[PDB]
Amino acid sequence: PKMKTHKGAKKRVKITASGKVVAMKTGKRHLNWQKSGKEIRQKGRKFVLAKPEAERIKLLLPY
Amino acid sequence: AHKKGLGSTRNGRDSQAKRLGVKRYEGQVVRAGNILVRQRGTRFKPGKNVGMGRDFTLFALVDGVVEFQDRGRLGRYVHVRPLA
Amino acid sequence: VRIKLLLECTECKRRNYATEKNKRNTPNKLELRKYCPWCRKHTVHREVKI
Amino acid sequence: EGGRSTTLMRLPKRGMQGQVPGEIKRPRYQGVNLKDLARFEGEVTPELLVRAGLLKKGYRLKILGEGEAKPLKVVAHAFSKSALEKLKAAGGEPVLLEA
RNA sequence: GUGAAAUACCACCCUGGCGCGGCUGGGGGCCUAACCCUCGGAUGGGGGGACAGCGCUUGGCGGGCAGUUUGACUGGGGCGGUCGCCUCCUAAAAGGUAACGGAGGCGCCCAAAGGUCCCCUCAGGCGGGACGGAAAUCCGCCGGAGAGCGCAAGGGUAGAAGGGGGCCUGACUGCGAGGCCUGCAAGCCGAGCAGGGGCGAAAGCCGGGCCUAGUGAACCGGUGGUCCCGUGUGGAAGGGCCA
RNA sequence: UUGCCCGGUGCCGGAAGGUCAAGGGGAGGGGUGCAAGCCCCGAACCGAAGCCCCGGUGAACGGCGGCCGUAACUAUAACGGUCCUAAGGUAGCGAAAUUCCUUGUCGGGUAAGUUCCGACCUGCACGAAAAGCGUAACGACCGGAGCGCUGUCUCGGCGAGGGACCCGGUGAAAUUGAACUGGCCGUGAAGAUGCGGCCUACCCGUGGCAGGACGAAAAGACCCCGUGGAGCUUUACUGCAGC
RNA sequence: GGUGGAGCCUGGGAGUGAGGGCGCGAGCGAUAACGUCCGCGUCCGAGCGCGGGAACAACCGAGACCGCCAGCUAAGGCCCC
RNA sequence: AGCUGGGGCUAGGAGUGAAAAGCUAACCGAGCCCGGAGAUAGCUGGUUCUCCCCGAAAUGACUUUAGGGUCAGCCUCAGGC
RNA sequence: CGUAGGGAAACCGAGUCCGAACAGGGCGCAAGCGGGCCGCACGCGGCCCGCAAAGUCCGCGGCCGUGGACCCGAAACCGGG
RNA sequence: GUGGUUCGUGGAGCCAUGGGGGAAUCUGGGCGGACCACCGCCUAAGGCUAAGUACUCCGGGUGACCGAUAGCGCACCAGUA
RNA sequence: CGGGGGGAACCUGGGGAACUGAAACAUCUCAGUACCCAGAGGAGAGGAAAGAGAAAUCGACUCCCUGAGUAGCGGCGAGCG
Ligand SMILES: [Mg+2]
Ligand SMILES: [Mg+2]
Ligand SMILES: [Mg+2]
Ligand SMILES: [Mg+2]
Ligand SMILES: [Mg+2]
Ligand SMILES: [Mg+2]
Ligand SMILES: [Mg+2]
Ligand SMILES: [Mg+2]
Ligand SMILES: [Mg+2]
Ligand SMILES: [Mg+2]
Ligand SMILES: [Mg+2]
Ligand SMILES: [Mg+2]
Ligand SMILES: [Mg+2]
Ligand SMILES: [Mg+2]
Ligand SMILES: [Mg+2]
Ligand SMILES: [Mg+2]
Ligand SMILES: [Mg+2]
Ligand SMILES: [Mg+2]
Ligand SMILES: [Mg+2]
Ligand SMILES: [Mg+2]
Ligand SMILES: [Mg+2]
Ligand SMILES: [Mg+2]
Ligand SMILES: [Mg+2]
Ligand SMILES: [Mg+2]
Ligand SMILES: [Mg+2]
Ligand SMILES: [Mg+2]
Ligand SMILES: [Mg+2]
Ligand SMILES: [Mg+2]
Ligand SMILES: [Mg+2]
Ligand SMILES: [Mg+2]
Ligand SMILES: [Mg+2]
Ligand SMILES: [Mg+2]
Ligand SMILES: [Mg+2]
Ligand SMILES: [Mg+2]
Ligand SMILES: [Mg+2]
Ligand SMILES: [Mg+2]
Ligand SMILES: [Mg+2]
Ligand SMILES: [Mg+2]
Ligand SMILES: [Mg+2]
Ligand SMILES: [Mg+2]
Ligand SMILES: [Mg+2]
Ligand SMILES: [Mg+2]
Ligand SMILES: [Mg+2]
Ligand SMILES: [Mg+2]
Ligand SMILES: [Mg+2]
Ligand SMILES: [Mg+2]
Ligand SMILES: [Mg+2]
Ligand SMILES: [Mg+2]
Ligand SMILES: [Mg+2]
Ligand SMILES: [Mg+2]
Ligand SMILES: [Mg+2]
Ligand SMILES: [Mg+2]
Ligand SMILES: [Mg+2]
Ligand SMILES: [Mg+2]
Ligand SMILES: [Mg+2]
Ligand SMILES: [Mg+2]
Ligand SMILES: [Mg+2]
Ligand SMILES: [Mg+2]
Ligand SMILES: [Mg+2]
Ligand SMILES: [Mg+2]
Ligand SMILES: [Mg+2]
Ligand SMILES: [Mg+2]
Ligand SMILES: [Mg+2]
Ligand SMILES: [Mg+2]
Ligand SMILES: [Mg+2]
Ligand SMILES: [Mg+2]
Ligand SMILES: [Mg+2]
Ligand SMILES: [Mg+2]
Ligand SMILES: [Mg+2]
Ligand SMILES: [Mg+2]
Ligand SMILES: [Mg+2]
Ligand SMILES: [Mg+2]
Ligand SMILES: [Mg+2]
Ligand SMILES: [Mg+2]
Ligand SMILES: [Mg+2]
Ligand SMILES: [Mg+2]
Ligand SMILES: [Mg+2]
Ligand SMILES: [Mg+2]
Ligand SMILES: [Mg+2]
Ligand SMILES: [Mg+2]
Ligand SMILES: [Mg+2]
Ligand SMILES: [Mg+2]
Ligand SMILES: [Mg+2]
Ligand SMILES: [Mg+2]
Ligand SMILES: [Mg+2]
Ligand SMILES: [Mg+2]
Ligand SMILES: [Mg+2]
Ligand SMILES: [Mg+2]
Ligand SMILES: [Mg+2]
Ligand SMILES: [Mg+2]
Ligand SMILES: [Mg+2]
Ligand SMILES: [Mg+2]
Repeated sequence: PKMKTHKGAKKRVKITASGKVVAMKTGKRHLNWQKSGKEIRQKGRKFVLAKPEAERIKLLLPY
Repeated sequence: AHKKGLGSTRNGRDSQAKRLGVKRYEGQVVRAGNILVRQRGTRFKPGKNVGMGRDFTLFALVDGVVEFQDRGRLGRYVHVRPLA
Repeated sequence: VRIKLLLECTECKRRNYATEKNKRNTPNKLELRKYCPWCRKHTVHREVKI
Repeated sequence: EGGRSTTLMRLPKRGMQGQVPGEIKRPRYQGVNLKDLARFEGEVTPELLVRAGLLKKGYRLKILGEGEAKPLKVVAHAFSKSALEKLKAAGGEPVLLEA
């Protein structure tokens, strides 16, 4: 019956216009105590490939 | 059935391979940023138009060609002569 | 790290932060230092805890 | 996958997934470039736009997008800055509405 | 005079104790009339008695019972050992490369062991030397690095990364061309622009540390800010975003 | 007859103290209202068993290892000392249903005895009520010995009857890829009737034997694997009954 | 240079994640193992299709579309079988 | 502490047991029947007509993973270059 | 469903998000025509065209998800008898 | 203390209610997702009520349903032997 | 006067599993399902707002299609909705 939208996905990925899948970099959630600004700074979304193909299949209906 | 107590070891651990070495040989065209060499120490000194990173990481800063130069007891180098 | 203890740096002119590590025992206690803010940028910062 | 942590090592960014009563009854706005708007003439308005081939029940009308604004009156709930400009070449601006 | 400290007298108070009194708690005693048990049937008489029993709720004990969990590698399995990270070898002169192959380290640390400017150059060998081991510190030659560089090992290095002194906090904020490495995401190098600074006359150099270990995705929550959302409206509660 | 040790666990008793639930109490603080207010947060302190704690208790769970020194050779140690634990085996037993070394060593019985019986005590690892040590009588219990008597045996023989054999009658079974199904050396997935080379060998039965057809039967009961299952245990986890 | 069931890009369908022998370079082992673990190569696997090697997955020869009572060769052979 | 007929009672985490986990209708560490139910089975087995073209893998990383998997490597088909 | 993409969001919009920044950078957009005909402006309008800008709908086929999901097989668990 | 709802303690309202305490009669009382103030919505603690909907033992009508190992377990004197 | 039993499914109410799924497992899932019981009938239930929730709105209940795999719930896991 009507396939279901994986809400665990719907909560960490925004699927783009060209079809690419986007999510936030992993790291800076609590890791830190002293990481270069460069590292803690360089965290603002990214690509994924062959793996997002899989992602998109879970976000069916919500296109 | 014979399996008398079997001894043991320990020194069975190694480190990850770092894939170091020269990444671009002379004659090769390189854009600014292209990290030519990636040694650990100073095996290769930075030449004209070359930059050294935290880990003596040599990187070109000019869009041109590559080339080394042996200065003997002065240490080797690797400058990227500009595509002029 | 038990003795080092990681603290932050407040703008004193208000809020802000940056955060580093100390070393209570080893020549230390109370950290004052020049740090560039974001909420105006150009001031002195003290320790704190968080 | 199977055994090890799957690309679920990711991380909910989507700040705000919702409280318990749910979604908040909010007015949604659907843009429709004057580009398309220049398909017919007269005095285009919502409803006349939904019935056309754009908008449809998606609530409030907001004209803008590229395209060359046509000399005529256009009624909307909103207009983009650069859209309002384009209607310079003799057009309209019956904004507000909803009363 | 003794002592650590001085005593008449004067106070402000403290320690602990006893009384009389409010506030709050415990545990007995007597009563009968609820409840309980009894008397050749009793609207009654005995006995227990607001306890016990029973309802709701607190915490406890609780294999009597119930559902489950008790890792992998592995010259079978068990026992022992091991499990992530760093250095060297094995590795066959690019990179990579296995075994319960060989040999050692890490789970920190430094506010100076950081930034910059200016000076300085070692270890040993041989002389000569007050205490002086065979190295304390000296003096004279000779000595390109064998010394030093926080700690393993390797690479590197005095034309300094080593040793000393002065101001300093770039152990920046906003980014980030272009790359190394790579199944995934992670790791890594980073010129350059902007904001506001540090040192230098200046050229300039500074986005921690000679370098390669000193580490941990997500989820769940905490604390600062944000003012983004906030269930008819306003504010709140509660979230989000940044740290 | 039933020692020694109450430290720990259990059980019994215990109004000093430590900690601990609901609830009480509310210094103080917060959200909104123009306000009375209406909602919340919340520090002292008061709040049961329970655990801790203190005493006892062994025919309660249990524990009774060791290490030094010491007597008219030597050995031993009645005698002292020692301790992580609370204390370090009283009697009696003892190479025993218990002794690893072990066929211990002496003695007995035998021509010869890893067994047996009696001893010694170096008890790997007896011990007092999961009792110690004995004990007349009892036992289809297990050991060792004699006498008697034997086809047990040397070492077989014959005899009998019921089958087996043959005829008439009747008439199954497991098993079965198909078969035109021999030996030796080899070879082959390491053990071939089936490959090679050679040897042997007319065709078909009947009574017999059991070496092979890795013969039959049972999808190995041992072993490992499966994030399989059940029964059982506990100071594994989490609940529950019950108190 | 090289037109090859070569390459590159995008997408649909996979299967495979027990390998094995030989040669050479190392470890382990005892420079023992039809041993074991890596490295390049090659065959078997999937070429138990064909010739040679007496027989014989992987040694030597050689990549089987079908037919022929024709021919030349390969390894290995040319006394008889 | 005997044996035995007839009449009765106790049962599935339950009974009964001079105790073996014995016995409870010829297999009891949890009876039998029907049902949930086509339980689950990362395991074993089996998987049926013909021809033509191409043609693997048994590696790496991670995995309560190690005879199972996900991504990559290698095969195939369509389109593009 | 499709005709707007961005943002966590308010929101803005061919832009948008981070940022003080017209620095940068992450997502984004930027679609005609091979072309017969012909009204017969020395102009190609625009009818037409593939099927696109570009999508949808229905049919068919491959694979995937949820269902017993290729078929047969447990030891067992639970309910009522 | 719990159940119901998408809501598993959550900022947890709403509807039911086992326990304890315990009102008012429209100048009342419940609700609009903690709570408060506004603005609104609705009248709890009494009962009844066709139609539209569900099913198929039974009768009928149809079938790109079966055709005696199929189709119901039973085409037959079958829930029988 | 009535009641009692029977009735294939269907219906309401009172009670209410487990295997499974989460590639172990306990919250969660399976599922208020299977099943037991009581009741009712050709149906049963529900039913005229102490409703919905933002609309100067609708106006009993039931049933179908959408809304929507949305809003939300969730060891924010499986999955539920
Ligand atoms: Mg930032
Ligand atoms: Mg949709
Ligand atoms: Mg640098
Ligand atoms: Mg009475
Ligand atoms: Mg009385
Ligand atoms: Mg009385
Ligand atoms: Mg009472
Ligand atoms: Mg148990
Ligand atoms: Mg279970
Ligand atoms: Mg190499
Ligand atoms: Mg090499
Ligand atoms: Mg300095
Ligand atoms: Mg990357
Ligand atoms: Mg509000
Ligand atoms: Mg107030
Ligand atoms: Mg006997
Ligand atoms: Mg005879
Ligand atoms: Mg006969
Ligand atoms: Mg043979
Ligand atoms: Mg033969
Ligand atoms: Mg033959
Ligand atoms: Mg015969
Ligand atoms: Mg015989
Ligand atoms: Mg045999
Ligand atoms: Mg190819
Ligand atoms: Mg492909
Ligand atoms: Mg393998
Ligand atoms: Mg193997
Ligand atoms: Mg292997
Ligand atoms: Mg191979
Ligand atoms: Mg291999
Ligand atoms: Mg090979
Ligand atoms: Mg070898
Ligand atoms: Mg081998
Ligand atoms: Mg070999
Ligand atoms: Mg291997
Ligand atoms: Mg081949
Ligand atoms: Mg061959
Ligand atoms: Mg063969
Ligand atoms: Mg051959
Ligand atoms: Mg041959
Ligand atoms: Mg060919
Ligand atoms: Mg010839
Ligand atoms: Mg020849
Ligand atoms: Mg009798
Ligand atoms: Mg049972
Ligand atoms: Mg039962
Ligand atoms: Mg009993
Ligand atoms: Mg008996
Ligand atoms: Mg029993
Ligand atoms: Mg029986
Ligand atoms: Mg059982
Ligand atoms: Mg089921
Ligand atoms: Mg089955
Ligand atoms: Mg099955
Ligand atoms: Mg599987
Ligand atoms: Mg081919
Ligand atoms: Mg794959
Ligand atoms: Mg092609
Ligand atoms: Mg941009
Ligand atoms: Mg089956
Ligand atoms: Mg039952
Ligand atoms: Mg609930
Ligand atoms: Mg609730
Ligand atoms: Mg109540
Ligand atoms: Mg009440
Ligand atoms: Mg109410
Ligand atoms: Mg209420
Ligand atoms: Mg209310
Ligand atoms: Mg309401
Ligand atoms: Mg409200
Ligand atoms: Mg209302
Ligand atoms: Mg009413
Ligand atoms: Mg009424
Ligand atoms: Mg009714
Ligand atoms: Mg009715
Ligand atoms: Mg019907
Ligand atoms: Mg039939
Ligand atoms: Mg027939
Ligand atoms: Mg019939
Ligand atoms: Mg039949
Ligand atoms: Mg009736
Ligand atoms: Mg029902
Ligand atoms: Mg019910
Ligand atoms: Mg029911
Ligand atoms: Mg379950
Ligand atoms: Mg499971
Ligand atoms: Mg449910
Ligand atoms: Mg009717
Ligand atoms: Mg009705
Ligand atoms: Mg009707
Ligand atoms: Mg009414």
